[PDB]
Amino acid sequence: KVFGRCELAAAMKRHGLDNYRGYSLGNWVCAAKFESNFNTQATNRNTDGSTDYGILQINSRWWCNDGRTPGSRNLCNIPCSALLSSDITASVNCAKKIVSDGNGMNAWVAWRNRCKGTDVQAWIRGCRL
Repeated sequence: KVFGRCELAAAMKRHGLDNYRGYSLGNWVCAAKFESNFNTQATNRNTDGSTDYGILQINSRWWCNDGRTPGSRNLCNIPCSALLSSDITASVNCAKKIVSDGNGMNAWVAWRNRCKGTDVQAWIRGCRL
């Protein structure tokens, strides 16, 4: 499923991401836009053999199990496929643990390079939340 901007903002909000660990909603939406282009089915393989999955591109080296990333952990206790569902619940739940991991949102490279320190409120502008 390809989300629309405001539809994703409302889904994230409903799933408690707005101001989770101090990150306003706009951060989360901006991260998603640059990580997956709002596409829940997005996948990208890393040079170390791990793969990033979903709307928030969660990495199989630490967070989910894909059965082909040797020596990886599965901290979110989910198959990585769960991250690709049209229902974002699994993605949000695992994201909440990632952002609590200590580095905050800096865990998401696109966030750090493209969202951080920008006017993130713009990503939720015009939405009915």
